[PDB]
Amino acid sequence: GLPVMNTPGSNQYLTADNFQSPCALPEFDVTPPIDIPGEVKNMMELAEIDTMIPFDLSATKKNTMEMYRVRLSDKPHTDDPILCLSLSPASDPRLSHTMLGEILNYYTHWAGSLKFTFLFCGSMMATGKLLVSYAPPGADPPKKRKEAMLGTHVIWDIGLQSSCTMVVPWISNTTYRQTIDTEGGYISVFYQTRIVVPLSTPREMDILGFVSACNDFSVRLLRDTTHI
Amino acid sequence: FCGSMMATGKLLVSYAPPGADPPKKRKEAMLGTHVIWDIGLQSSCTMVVPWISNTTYRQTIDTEGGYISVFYQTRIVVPLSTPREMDILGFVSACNDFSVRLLRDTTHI
Amino acid sequence: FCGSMMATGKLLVSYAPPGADPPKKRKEAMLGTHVIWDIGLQSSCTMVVPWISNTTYRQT
Amino acid sequence: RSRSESSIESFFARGACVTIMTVDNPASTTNKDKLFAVWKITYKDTVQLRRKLEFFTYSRFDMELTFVVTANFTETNNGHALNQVYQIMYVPPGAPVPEKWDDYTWQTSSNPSIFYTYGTAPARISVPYVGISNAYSHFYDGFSLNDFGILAVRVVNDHNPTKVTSKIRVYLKPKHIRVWCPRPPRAVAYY
Amino acid sequence: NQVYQIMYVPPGAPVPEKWDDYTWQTSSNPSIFYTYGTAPARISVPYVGISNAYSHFYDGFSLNDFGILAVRVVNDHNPTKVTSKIRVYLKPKHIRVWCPRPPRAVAYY
Amino acid sequence: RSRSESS
Amino acid sequence: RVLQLTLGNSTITTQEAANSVVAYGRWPEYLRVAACRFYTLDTVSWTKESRGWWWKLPDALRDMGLFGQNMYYHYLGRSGYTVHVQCNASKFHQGALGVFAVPEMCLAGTSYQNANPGEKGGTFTGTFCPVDYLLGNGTLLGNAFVFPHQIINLRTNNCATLVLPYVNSLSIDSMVKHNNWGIAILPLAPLNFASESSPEIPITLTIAPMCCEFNGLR
Repeated sequence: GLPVMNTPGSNQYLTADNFQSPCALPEFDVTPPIDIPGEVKNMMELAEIDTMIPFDLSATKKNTMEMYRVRLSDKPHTDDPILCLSLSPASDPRLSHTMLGEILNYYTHWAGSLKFTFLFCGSMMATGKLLVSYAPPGADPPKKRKEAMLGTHVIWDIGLQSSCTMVVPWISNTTYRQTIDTEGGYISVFYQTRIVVPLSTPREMDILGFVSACNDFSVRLLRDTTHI
Repeated sequence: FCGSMMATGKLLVSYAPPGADPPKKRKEAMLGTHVIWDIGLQSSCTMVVPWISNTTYRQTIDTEGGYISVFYQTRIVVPLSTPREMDILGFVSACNDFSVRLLRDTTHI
Repeated sequence: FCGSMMATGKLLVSYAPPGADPPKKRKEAMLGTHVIWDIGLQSSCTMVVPWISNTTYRQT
Repeated sequence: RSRSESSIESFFARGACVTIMTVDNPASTTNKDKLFAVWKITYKDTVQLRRKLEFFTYSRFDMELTFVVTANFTETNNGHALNQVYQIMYVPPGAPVPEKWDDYTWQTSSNPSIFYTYGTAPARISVPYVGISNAYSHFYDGFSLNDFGILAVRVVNDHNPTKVTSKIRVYLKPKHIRVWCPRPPRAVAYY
Repeated sequence: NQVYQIMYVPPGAPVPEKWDDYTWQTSSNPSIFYTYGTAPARISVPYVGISNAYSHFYDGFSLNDFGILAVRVVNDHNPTKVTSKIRVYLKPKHIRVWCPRPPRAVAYY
Repeated sequence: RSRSESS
Repeated sequence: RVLQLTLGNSTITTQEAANSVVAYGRWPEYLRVAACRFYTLDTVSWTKESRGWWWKLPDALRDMGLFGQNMYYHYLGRSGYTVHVQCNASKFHQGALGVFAVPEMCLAGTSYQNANPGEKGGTFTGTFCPVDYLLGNGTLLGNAFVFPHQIINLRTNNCATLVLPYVNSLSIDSMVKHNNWGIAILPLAPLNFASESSPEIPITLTIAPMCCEFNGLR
């Protein structure tokens, strides 16, 4: 017959191998598929979905409905931020649990832009200004409203538009970051003006926060760390 | 019908679809799907069941599928001393649309 | 509606046809003919009854 | 930019062990009903595949099963045994499962069977999509789980003097995957 | 006949700590199942660098990760001890190199 | 419809 | 702009069909009449203390008119829906709701009357009643925004719309045994209001089957 020469790698089973294989049911007429709504062709389609950030992971707030709400109140006008969110989507406990983070935990490398979307859930009457800042990687996060204003920022008007979609850029020395450890930036929200309200309307509102990958986002080198 | 050429009457051949609890009275059966078979005129009655299933295929073991059921519409009339005890036979067959799959031989000793 | 510009809510304006015993619960009324009037948006609701009678004319 | 490795095929089609089926040699000493091993194919045991599939509601996939058999003598005794053969029988859905070592199911024409000779390349088959439904339902909000089949395993040699235990690792690789209707992924908590 | 699991662990992935750790059952980590007394096992790791080139010398502050190779016997309840050595014959393929340098003496090696 | 497996 | 929608012997006053999510981008479709009307459920009162509400589908409409009659007197059926959530409030209330449509919303703290509330729907809790931030199954509610959803944020809008196609592993299935969709309305932000305003605002659901079709009648 055809003289062959069995090479190294013969009779080994590599779990990453991709060969043909004999069908155990070769005469069996498979149930044909139907057009179900919602076919996912890629996992990033699930990371491109605005999911809600848990900001308060304290002992009480966590694992409830309150861990997501950031409460704006009326107290002494301290320059410190309402929230400061580090942009370690995998190595930040807050973004780690989002859908994005759940998909990033399955991978080693990632690259792309994130879009954060804060959402005022207060009154139609209430008015005011927040300042949504973005410190780039390497920078030590802004501690006062002035430091934040001078850098990149968006003066969000609570009175006019009820959301604010700031998009982070892709800044990294490598073509890809890691999902574990080291910076990546900081979103941070300050009061520009203490929130005004009309009559006996409550002076304690809430802002929600969403995150999602952008169309430029990509991951690689699958790494499942799931076990018991 | 394997009775007399003389005998006359009406049977009602009903088909309850799957999920339905079978008809217990002639009225309940008539209101649903049915065929008033005339014993006097035509000696057979070919009712075809349809293919109703949630899946594209049923199982051969366990859960419904319907009920054929035959009632008297009229007690069978006969002429003179002709016997008043007739017989009906019943046949079944797949149709051209029938198909099976996933062979499962359970034959053993 | 002759209430406030601020007030909001929903009424359900039902029409039981002749022969029918009038609806006693909101569900019975909803299932029949009805109009979900929004107190907040439009301040009136003009439902037109039809002409249903066995004779060509009713009595007074 | 490239989103190939985050495609459903790349994310899912990865050889993952799903069970370790242990069978003993038909030794005539005191052997129990451990003479054969049976395992209903189910992803609800391995957390990796399960947690990845429960991202999504429905599904369809061929299922390439590889079988890595590894035996060893049990007793320190001067053990000797000719090369064992293993019958690895796939039982389709809705079919009867073996109860005994010498049940009839091991002679049924329906049930496809591999005859793996020990000390050779790992055995393999490719189960197709065996669903009555047009998609595997991972979550079903109704009243009366999905059947993929069963894998039964035995040693074919019968009157053996020395006991020989053997573990059959089953490396399931879903192939030609499609998934619909994404969902939030479960925590690792209840697994 | 013993079987050997030769698991390649990509960069940035966890390494086995125990014999029955979970890493030997992870879908990520590709694994060879070499049956003793057959042709030598083989794989072809691609370029697994975050950077666009392996840096042999790096004048900066915080070496390059190629991966890990773990090895075990799969058979478990064995009566007699059996030692085994796995020689790893690495052959770089499709090489490119930049920026030549003076070669080191054999002294500090 | 398909009658291959009953061939 | 005030649109006045109509389906047979039924009329609805929508402020505008501006925000109208189509679940998974697919419009309802038949397989390639009268039952398909507006069935408005009994309103639920959203208070400060609310955790959430949930209905199933088609279970919610098992008693409503022809979509109940047919749904029982047939064996197999499919149907898309148009869930319209109206949460009319003043300008001095504040809060947010997340309307989530969930395919195969298998709940967990499980016995047919238990997982089939029907018209009134069930409620969530914060510790039967499934958990609010979990949706019964262990599931962080943030990630719940994967589902076909819409946010009713009272400061900007006070009604959502959800067009739901028929989503099942089968082309057609028994509606009595097996629900397809599950609507869950959960407060993302809590209700709050000025001093002596109406302390519990009403949430109304208007369900409208689309491409309702059944076989075989008994």
